[PDB]
Amino acid sequence: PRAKTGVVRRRKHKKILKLAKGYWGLRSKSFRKARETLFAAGNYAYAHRKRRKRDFRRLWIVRINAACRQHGLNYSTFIHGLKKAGIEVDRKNLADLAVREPQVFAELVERAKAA
Amino acid sequence: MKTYVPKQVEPRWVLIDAEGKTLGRLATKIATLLRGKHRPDWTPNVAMGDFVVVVNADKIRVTGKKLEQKIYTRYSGYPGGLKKIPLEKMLATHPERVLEHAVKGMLPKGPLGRRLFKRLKVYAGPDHPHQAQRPEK
Amino acid sequence: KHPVPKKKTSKARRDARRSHHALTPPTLVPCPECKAMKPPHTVCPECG
Amino acid sequence: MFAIVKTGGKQYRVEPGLKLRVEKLDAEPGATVELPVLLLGGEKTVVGTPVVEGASVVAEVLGHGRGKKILVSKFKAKVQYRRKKGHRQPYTELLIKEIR
Amino acid sequence: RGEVAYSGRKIWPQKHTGRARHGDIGAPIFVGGGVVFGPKPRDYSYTLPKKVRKKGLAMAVADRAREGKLLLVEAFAGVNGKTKEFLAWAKEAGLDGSESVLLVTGNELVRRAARNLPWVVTLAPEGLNVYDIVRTERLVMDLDAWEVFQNRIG
Amino acid sequence: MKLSDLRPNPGANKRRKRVGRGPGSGHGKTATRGHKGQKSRSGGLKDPRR
Amino acid sequence: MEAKAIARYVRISPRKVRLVVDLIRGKSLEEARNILRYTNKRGAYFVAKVLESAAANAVNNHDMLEDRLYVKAAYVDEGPALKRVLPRARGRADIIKKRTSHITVILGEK
RNA sequence: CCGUGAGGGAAAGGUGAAAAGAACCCCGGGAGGGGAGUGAAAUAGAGCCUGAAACCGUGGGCUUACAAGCAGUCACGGCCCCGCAAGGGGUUGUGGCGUGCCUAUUGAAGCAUGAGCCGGCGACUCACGGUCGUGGGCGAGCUUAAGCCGUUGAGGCGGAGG
RNA sequence: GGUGGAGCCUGGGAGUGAGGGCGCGAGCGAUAACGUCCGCGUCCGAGCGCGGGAACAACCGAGACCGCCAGCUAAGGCCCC
RNA sequence: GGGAUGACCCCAGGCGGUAGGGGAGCGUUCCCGAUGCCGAUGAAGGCCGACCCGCGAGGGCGGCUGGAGGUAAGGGAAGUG
Ligand SMILES: [Mg+2]
Ligand SMILES: [Mg+2]
Ligand SMILES: [Mg+2]
Ligand SMILES: [Mg+2]
Ligand SMILES: [Mg+2]
Ligand SMILES: [Mg+2]
Ligand SMILES: [Mg+2]
Ligand SMILES: [Mg+2]
Ligand SMILES: [Mg+2]
Ligand SMILES: [Mg+2]
Ligand SMILES: [Mg+2]
Ligand SMILES: [Mg+2]
Ligand SMILES: [Mg+2]
Ligand SMILES: [Mg+2]
Ligand SMILES: [Mg+2]
Ligand SMILES: [Mg+2]
Ligand SMILES: [Mg+2]
Ligand SMILES: [Mg+2]
Ligand SMILES: [Mg+2]
Ligand SMILES: [Mg+2]
Ligand SMILES: [Mg+2]
Ligand SMILES: [Mg+2]
Ligand SMILES: [Mg+2]
Ligand SMILES: [Mg+2]
Ligand SMILES: [Mg+2]
Ligand SMILES: [Mg+2]
Ligand SMILES: [Mg+2]
Ligand SMILES: [Mg+2]
Ligand SMILES: [Mg+2]
Ligand SMILES: [Mg+2]
Ligand SMILES: [Mg+2]
Ligand SMILES: [Mg+2]
Ligand SMILES: [Mg+2]
Ligand SMILES: [Mg+2]
Ligand SMILES: [Mg+2]
Ligand SMILES: [Mg+2]
Ligand SMILES: [Mg+2]
Ligand SMILES: [Mg+2]
Ligand SMILES: [Mg+2]
Ligand SMILES: [Mg+2]
Ligand SMILES: [Mg+2]
Ligand SMILES: [Mg+2]
Ligand SMILES: [Mg+2]
Ligand SMILES: [Mg+2]
Ligand SMILES: [Mg+2]
Ligand SMILES: [Mg+2]
Ligand SMILES: [Mg+2]
Ligand SMILES: [Mg+2]
Ligand SMILES: [Mg+2]
Ligand SMILES: [Mg+2]
Ligand SMILES: [Mg+2]
Ligand SMILES: [Mg+2]
Ligand SMILES: [Mg+2]
Ligand SMILES: [Mg+2]
Ligand SMILES: [Mg+2]
Ligand SMILES: [Mg+2]
Ligand SMILES: [Mg+2]
Ligand SMILES: [Mg+2]
Ligand SMILES: [Mg+2]
Ligand SMILES: [Mg+2]
Ligand SMILES: [Mg+2]
Ligand SMILES: [Mg+2]
Ligand SMILES: [Mg+2]
Ligand SMILES: [Mg+2]
Ligand SMILES: [Mg+2]
Ligand SMILES: [Mg+2]
Ligand SMILES: [Mg+2]
Ligand SMILES: [Mg+2]
Ligand SMILES: [Mg+2]
Ligand SMILES: [Mg+2]
Ligand SMILES: [Mg+2]
Ligand SMILES: [Mg+2]
Ligand SMILES: [Mg+2]
Ligand SMILES: [Mg+2]
Ligand SMILES: [Mg+2]
Ligand SMILES: [Mg+2]
Ligand SMILES: [Mg+2]
Ligand SMILES: [Mg+2]
Ligand SMILES: [Mg+2]
Ligand SMILES: [Mg+2]
Repeated sequence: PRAKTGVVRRRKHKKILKLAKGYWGLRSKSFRKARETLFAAGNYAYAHRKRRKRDFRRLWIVRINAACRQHGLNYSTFIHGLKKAGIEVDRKNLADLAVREPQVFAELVERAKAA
Repeated sequence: MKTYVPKQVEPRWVLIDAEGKTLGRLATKIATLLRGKHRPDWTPNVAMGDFVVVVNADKIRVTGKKLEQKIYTRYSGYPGGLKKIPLEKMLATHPERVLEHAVKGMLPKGPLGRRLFKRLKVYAGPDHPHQAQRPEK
Repeated sequence: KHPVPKKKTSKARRDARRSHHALTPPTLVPCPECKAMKPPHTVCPECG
Repeated sequence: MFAIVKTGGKQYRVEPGLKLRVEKLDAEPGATVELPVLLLGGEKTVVGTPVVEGASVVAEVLGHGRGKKILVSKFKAKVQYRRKKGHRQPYTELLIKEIR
Repeated sequence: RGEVAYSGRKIWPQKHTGRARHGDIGAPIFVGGGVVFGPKPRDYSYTLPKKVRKKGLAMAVADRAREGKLLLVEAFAGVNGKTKEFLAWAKEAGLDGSESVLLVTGNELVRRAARNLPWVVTLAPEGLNVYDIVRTERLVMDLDAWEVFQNRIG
Repeated sequence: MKLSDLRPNPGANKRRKRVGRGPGSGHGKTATRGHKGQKSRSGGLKDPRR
Repeated sequence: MEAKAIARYVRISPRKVRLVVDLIRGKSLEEARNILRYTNKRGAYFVAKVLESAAANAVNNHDMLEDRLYVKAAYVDEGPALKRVLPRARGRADIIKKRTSHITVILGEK
C-alpha cells in the first residue's frame, strides 16, 4: 500500500490560512508567511494577556490618584490611609467609585486620613 | 464589570501667568493638564484634557547660568547644517518657543501627543483670544 | 555592475505606481454641419 | 443602592437585578448563594474594616459555564519549539436579587 | 534509483551553473526518479509453534461448544448434493440461515450442496482451522471429522 | 468469540518509532542522530565493537 | 433587464485593453460609442465589437430599447497565454508570453 | 526533440446514459458571443467530470493623503452586518507592547545559510544474523528446515538439524 | 539530622567530546585585548520567555502549567515623556 | 488516602527548556470485519461556518458544491503527515 499526501496537506494549510484572515498582503494569502505571522501573534497574545492585567491597574491608579489629589492628597498616602483604616476594599478597579460615586469616594478619603 | 470610559466631554480652558514661574517646573504642570491627568476619568487614547493658554512668557525665569550657557540645536538636512542658538538669543528673538519647546518635549510622542501640543497656546507678555472660559493657577 | 531588484515589489507598490496610468477620454465637439462628433480643429469624418 | 462584593478573588459592583459572570462557585443551578458580606453600600457611610459584618447579598445560581475558547500558543525561534493549547475558563452565572 | 530506466549521466557540471547540484535523474529527489525504501517482494510467512495451533484449534471449538453453538450430526440425508436438499436437512437441524455456519464434513456431496449458501462456509475436516471457526456464528460437524479433529489435537 | 473482539494482549504490539516526522513528536529534524559528523552520516561509524 | 457580449480569447494583453474598457464604463452607449472611435489604442477596436455585439444582443434578444442603453458593467479577464521562445545573446532563450483577454460588456437600461 | 556519433530522451488520459456535438435567428471579416434547441444537469458546450492554491479582475462594506514600519497583538471607541439580548461577525482611528522563519553558532533581526509564491514529488526501510526488552506457547526440555500430502486465501506431516 | 525528579546495583537508549561571558585564584601577555591557558564558582548555552539596566545572551531581580479589567513584593524606581 | 480496588472524588505537591531518552495519542493508504452497513431523499472530493466535542493532532454538525462511491465498533499491515 502506498499512502500519498492526497487530501491531508491541503487541509492543514487551509486551517492556518483561516486563522490568518485579515493579515496584510501575503501574510493572509501564503501558508508560510501566514504561519510565521501566527507564531508572533500567538506569543503576543500570551504576553499581552499577562500584561493586560498590568495595563488596567496603571489606569485605575492614575484615576484614583487624580481624584484624591482633588481632595488634597497623594495616591501614595491615600493607599496607606486605607491600609490603616482596614478598608482593603478599594481593589484599585473601583475607581469606578472615584468617577460614578464621588461622595462615596470622599467618605473614603476621610476614613483614610484618620490613621 | 468594565472600566468606565467617558463619552465626549467638553473641553475646559485654563490661563497661566508664567511670569516668574521657573521653566521645567511650569512645564511639568502644563504637561499633565494638556494630557488631562488631573481629570479622574482620564483615558490614555482619547485627548480629553484642558486647553492651556499662557501669557507672560518671555517672563519665565531660569536658574543657574542657563541664559548664556544653554543652547538649543537645529539640524538642517545639509552638511554643516547644525545651528546652535543660546537661550538668551531665543528669548530676545522668539520668546515663547522656549516654553513651547519645553512642553513639547514633555508631551508623549505620537499622533495624539502631537495634537495635545496643538492645544497649548503661548503668548509673550499679556493678552490672547478672549472668547473661551479660563480659570487660573 | 548589473543592478537588480532586491525585493519583489508588492501588489500595492505596483498598483500605486499605476495611479497615473489612467486614460482620459478623447476630447470631442459636436459637428457644426453634420450631426456627429469630431475632435475640434479637425475635419469632420462626414461632410468635410 | 449598590454593593461591592468579593467572589473568586475579585470585586464587583452589584445592583439588584444585574446578571453577571463570576469565577465558578460550587452549588447547584437554581440554588441560592449568599455573597460574602462585602465591602460598601450605595447609600454610602457603611464601609469599614475588611467587611461590613452581617449585611449580605443574595444571588440565584443561574447555571455553570465554560467561556469562549482562548488559544494559548508558545513559540521559541531557532529552537524548534512550539506548543498549542486550547483553554476555556469555567464560570457560574448569577442574578442579583437583594442587598441585605 | 539503480533499477529505473534513465541514464547514469550527470545532468549539469555541478559548479558554476547557478543551479542546484545533481547526479543522474534516477535520483529519488527527482519526479520520475526511483523510490526510497518502498516495497519489494517479500514473504510474510512465519512458523507458528505447532502446539499453539493445536491449542488454538481446541480452544476455538471449545469457545463454540461453551456457547452451545457447536452441534454434531450424523449422516445428513440432505445428501446427494443439491442446495435445496441441504436446505431441508438444515431446516430440521434448526439452522435457518440466521447465523453464519461452518460445516465440517468429509462428504463431498453434502459439501457442494451447502457451498453456495451466503451464510455457509464449508471445509473438509483435515482443513479445520481457527480463522473459520471464529468467523462463523455456528459450528456444525459430522461424526467423522469430529473424530479426526479429536485425533488431531493431542 | 468473534472476529470483532479478537485483539491482542496489552503488551505485544508496541508499534514503533517514527523519527523525522514533525517537531515535538520528539524525534524530528536531526532524527535523534544529533548534530553532524560521522555517526550522523548515512553509513555512520566503523563498527564500534572493535 | 440586461444584455451582455463576451469576446473570448482575444489576442491582446489584458492590461492594455482593460485601460480602454476603463474609459467606457457606466457611460451611455452613445458616448461609449464616440469614446471608442476617437480613442487611439488597438484596444478600442475590440471593445467596440463587444459593445456593439452586446447592444445588438439587447435589441434583438432581450427587448431592451437601444436608446436607453448604457454600460452597466464591463471588464476584461485574462485568458490563457501563448508562450514563445525569444533567442538571446550568449545562447540564452527567454519566453515572451503573448497574452489573451476575455472581454465582457454588460448593458442595462437607464 | 537533443547530439557528428555511440548515445540521451519527454510531455501528453476523463463531455454525456446517449451526440441528443447545438438547425434557425441576431452582432461579427473570422474568433467569440447572445437567443433558440438538446439534456436530469450546458460555470457537463467540446480549451468539456470534479475543479484546490498561488495569480489577475469587477462589484460591495469598513478604512486611509502630519505619520514611521517583522506589520501583529492587548484595550477602548467609531462605522457596517447578524441577532431576542448582556450577544457576536467585519473593518480600523487612537493608545500600550513588540528585533521575520529555518539553518549554523559561544553568540543572529541580524549587514551570516536557505527560500519569488502556490500546488503536487521528496529522506530512518527491508532481509539475514545478533543483543536486550516485552506478549504468549511448551517447559529438562524447546523447536523443526528443505521436502511430502492436502487445499485452492485449509491446513497437516517432516526430528536431518539447531 | 536530612524521603530527595536523593542515593546505590544490574541492564536498554542516547546525545556531548568547537563552548562562552562574569567573579575570585594563578601562568602566558605589556600590573594590553570582547587576548590566551588552567583552577573553583556562576549564569548564557538550552531561560534571545518575564522586571530592572535607554536600547543589550550571560550585570541586578526572578526559574514563565493554563486563565482573571484582584492583592503583596523584588531589583529598580516615584518632576513630565 | 477514599475501600469504587478504584477508572472518580477529595487532599498535597511537581509541571522553562536545545542535544537526547521515555510515554501516550491524532491522522493517511491498504486488509479482515464485508454475500454486511451508509448511499440519488446524494458517496468521495471541494467551498463556508460566529456551532458542538477534544489539551492538542483532530472529530462532529449545518449550509453550498459535487454526481458514485464510501466504509463503524475492534483489530492487522505500511511507499503514512
Ligand atoms: Mg490506491
Ligand atoms: Mg509523501
Ligand atoms: Mg503583576
Ligand atoms: Mg491595600
Ligand atoms: Mg526572537
Ligand atoms: Mg521553532
Ligand atoms: Mg542507473
Ligand atoms: Mg538505466
Ligand atoms: Mg533508457
Ligand atoms: Mg558515469
Ligand atoms: Mg542564485
Ligand atoms: Mg521525467
Ligand atoms: Mg516510476
Ligand atoms: Mg454472509
Ligand atoms: Mg459470512
Ligand atoms: Mg519520544
Ligand atoms: Mg528533543
Ligand atoms: Mg539516537
Ligand atoms: Mg544539520
Ligand atoms: Mg555526533
Ligand atoms: Mg551514500
Ligand atoms: Mg560514510
Ligand atoms: Mg539580442
Ligand atoms: Mg548561438
Ligand atoms: Mg517572468
Ligand atoms: Mg539529430
Ligand atoms: Mg465516457
Ligand atoms: Mg428543457
Ligand atoms: Mg458546477
Ligand atoms: Mg458538471
Ligand atoms: Mg482548463
Ligand atoms: Mg461520471
Ligand atoms: Mg471543467
Ligand atoms: Mg480559484
Ligand atoms: Mg475593489
Ligand atoms: Mg507638523
Ligand atoms: Mg488625517
Ligand atoms: Mg497599535
Ligand atoms: Mg537554511
Ligand atoms: Mg555555518
Ligand atoms: Mg561560524
Ligand atoms: Mg564564529
Ligand atoms: Mg535584512
Ligand atoms: Mg538573513
Ligand atoms: Mg555573505
Ligand atoms: Mg556557511
Ligand atoms: Mg509545497
Ligand atoms: Mg530503524
Ligand atoms: Mg531482527
Ligand atoms: Mg530484535
Ligand atoms: Mg517464556
Ligand atoms: Mg500439492
Ligand atoms: Mg537524577
Ligand atoms: Mg545506563
Ligand atoms: Mg575532538
Ligand atoms: Mg561539532
Ligand atoms: Mg576541546
Ligand atoms: Mg574552556
Ligand atoms: Mg568585588
Ligand atoms: Mg575569551
Ligand atoms: Mg581579560
Ligand atoms: Mg587574564
Ligand atoms: Mg565558566
Ligand atoms: Mg549549541
Ligand atoms: Mg542558541
Ligand atoms: Mg540554568
Ligand atoms: Mg536580541
Ligand atoms: Mg530592559
Ligand atoms: Mg534582560
Ligand atoms: Mg535574559
Ligand atoms: Mg515552574
Ligand atoms: Mg496542581
Ligand atoms: Mg517540560
Ligand atoms: Mg525542569
Ligand atoms: Mg437505503
Ligand atoms: Mg434522482
Ligand atoms: Mg479514497
Ligand atoms: Mg460534501
Ligand atoms: Mg472500509
Ligand atoms: Mg517515503
